[PDB]
Amino acid sequence: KKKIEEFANFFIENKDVDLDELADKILEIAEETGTHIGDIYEQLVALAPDEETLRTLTLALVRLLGRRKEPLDLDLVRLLVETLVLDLGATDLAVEVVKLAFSLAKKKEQLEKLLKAIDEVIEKARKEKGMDAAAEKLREVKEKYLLEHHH
Repeated sequence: KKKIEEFANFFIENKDVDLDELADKILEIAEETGTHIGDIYEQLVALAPDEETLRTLTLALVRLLGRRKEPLDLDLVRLLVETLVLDLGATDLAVEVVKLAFSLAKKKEQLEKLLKAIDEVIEKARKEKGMDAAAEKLREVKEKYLLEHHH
């Protein structure tokens, strides 16, 4: 928790740091304390004081996820997809995360939880008024993966 708070204090003083340099900081805490990156992100979301902090932190997490420096964390993926779609209006980035998760989910158990995660975000998105377009985009990429698997 001490390193968690120190990172947040660093960000509020420098809000315009590079995402790559930011993502390195998250990875440093994850490897030093043996904590999964998803747990760090979940704690950091609760510590975000405004939308800008939540947005920049999520973007850094997405960049870190693309580095594949840790095994596929589906709980992190679900939180990233939920935040990007329902909180940041970044459904396009959520599609990238879902596509990245699809390419990394080699086991059936990992796959099954990823489809359930995609379905859950779709149901939540359709509960909001102006998120029908975002929900359709998530459905299409899930449908595209399932169709191409049998293709």
